[PDB]
Amino acid sequence: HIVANEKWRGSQLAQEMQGKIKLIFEDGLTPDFYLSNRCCILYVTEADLVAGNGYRKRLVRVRNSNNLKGIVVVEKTRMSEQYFPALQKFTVLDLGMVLLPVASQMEASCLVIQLVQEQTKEPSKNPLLLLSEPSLLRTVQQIPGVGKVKAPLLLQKFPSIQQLSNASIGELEQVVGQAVAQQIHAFFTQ
Amino acid sequence: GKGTCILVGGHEITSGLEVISSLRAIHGLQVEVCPLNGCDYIVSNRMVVERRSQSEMLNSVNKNKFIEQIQHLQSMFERICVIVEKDRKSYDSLLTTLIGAGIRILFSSCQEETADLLKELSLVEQRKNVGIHVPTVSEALQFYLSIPNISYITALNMCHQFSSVKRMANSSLQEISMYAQVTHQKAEEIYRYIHYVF
Repeated sequence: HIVANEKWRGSQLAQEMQGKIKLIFEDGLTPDFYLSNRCCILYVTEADLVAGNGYRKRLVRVRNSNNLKGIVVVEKTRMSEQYFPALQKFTVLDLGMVLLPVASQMEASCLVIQLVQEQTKEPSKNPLLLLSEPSLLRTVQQIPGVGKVKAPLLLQKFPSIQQLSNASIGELEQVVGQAVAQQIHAFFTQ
Repeated sequence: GKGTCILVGGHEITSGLEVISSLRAIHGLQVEVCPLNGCDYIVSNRMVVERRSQSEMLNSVNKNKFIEQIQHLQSMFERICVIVEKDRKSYDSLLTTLIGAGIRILFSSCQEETADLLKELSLVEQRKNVGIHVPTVSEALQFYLSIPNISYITALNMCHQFSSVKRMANSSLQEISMYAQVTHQKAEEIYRYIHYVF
C-alpha cells in the first residue's frame, strides 16, 4: 500500500502499521518511506541528533530532485531537544520542507497512517483545498464624500470603478453636483 | 539581519508582548503595530504568520474555527505559516490537512524562540526579494482595503507604487501584479473587480 525501506523490516513502526497499511520493502532507496510518485518521508532518529551528517546529505539529495516533495519526521526527546532548533532552521527555512516532531516511533506510526490517509483520499477532501456587487458599493462608498444613497446613483451613470475614475468634473456635476462632484475627481487625480 | 520591517496585529500586544519585545529590542528590526483584523504577523509581502499554543491546537473544539481562519487567510496570502508554541492525539488530522494545503508549520518552545523564528522567516523572504520595506503611512488606504481578499500589506503598497488611484484603475494586469506585489492570477481578480460593469 506504501513503499518502505528495508531498514524498517520487523520494527515497531512497521508492526503498528502492518494492520491498517500494507508495506513493500525496497532496498537502497534514499527516503525511509514513499507516499506517492511525487511525495516521500525522511525519518530522523534521536540517536543521529549528535551533530553528525547521517541525515543531512539525504535531505539535500531529496531537495535536488525536481518533482519529489519531501517531509521530514524526527524523534524529539529530552536528549535531542537541544538539537531541534537547528534541524528546523535547516529543514524548513534553508531547505523549504516539512518537519514533524514525534516522541516515540509508536507516535510516528499513527502520524504516517493519517499522512497516507490524507494523501490517498481525493483532492479537496480537506477544507483548505465570484464577484460581489455589495462589496463594489462598499468600495465606492469609501470615496469621499459619498454614502449609502449617492453610491448606487454614481454606478448607474458610470457602470464601473474604471469609468468612475476617468469621469470628468462636468459629467460628475450632473449626477451629484458642486463640491461632491469635485471631491470625487480630486480623490482620483494625484 | 536588522532594519527589516514586520507587521504585528494589535491583539498581539496583550497576547505576545515578549515576542514583539524580543523582535524589536534583541533582533532590532522595524516592527509596526497595525489593525490586521484577521491575523497575527505579516512577515513579508505575500506571507502571513499565525501563532497558536500547543494547548489550543490540541483542544479540538477550535479545530473548525482554526481551519476557517486559514481559509480566510488563504484568500489574501500566497504563503501561510503557523507557529505552534509551547505553553507557559487525534489532532494529527489537523496537521495533515495543513501540510496537504502547503501551509508551512514551525514549532517553538517559548516567545523568545518564536521571535527568533519570525526574524529568520523575515530574512528568507528578504533574500527572495519579496521583502516588506515600504513607508506604511495618505488615506486612500481604506478604499484599497474595501476590495475583498486584499491583505493589509497589499493595500499598503497599492497606495505607494501607484501615482494615482485613477492610474491604478486603468493599469494593465502586468503592472498591477508587479506594483501591487501580488500573484499572476490575483492581478486578474482585482482587474475583473475594477472593470466589472453593471
